[PDB]
Amino acid sequence: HEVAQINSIPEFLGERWEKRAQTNITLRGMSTDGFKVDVIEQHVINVTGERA
Amino acid sequence: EFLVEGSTLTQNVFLDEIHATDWIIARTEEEMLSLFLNNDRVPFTDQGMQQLASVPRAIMQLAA
Repeated sequence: HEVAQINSIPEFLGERWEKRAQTNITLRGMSTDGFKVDVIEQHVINVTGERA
Repeated sequence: EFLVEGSTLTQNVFLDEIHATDWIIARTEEEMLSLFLNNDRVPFTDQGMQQLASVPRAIMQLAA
């Protein structure tokens, strides 16, 4: 999706300024999973007219 | 010259009262059939239960 700002952070490691850089990289992607679930496959309906 | 007594079947059961209820039934059945065929699946929960209830709640509105 985006690459972010790039900083420079030299650090005194092992008797020597060690050059370094760091950034943030962000991806973007859908989700996958799966769970077992139950389903309807028939119906039933009752209709009455109260007062004929 | 015209029809008389309104095509009764019992003391006070007129023919149109039967015809209208039969129409309501035969309409709800068709609409229920046209609902399993459009959507893939109807889950077995309240979410799917109200989805099936949506058909009579529209047929009654269309009948009133």
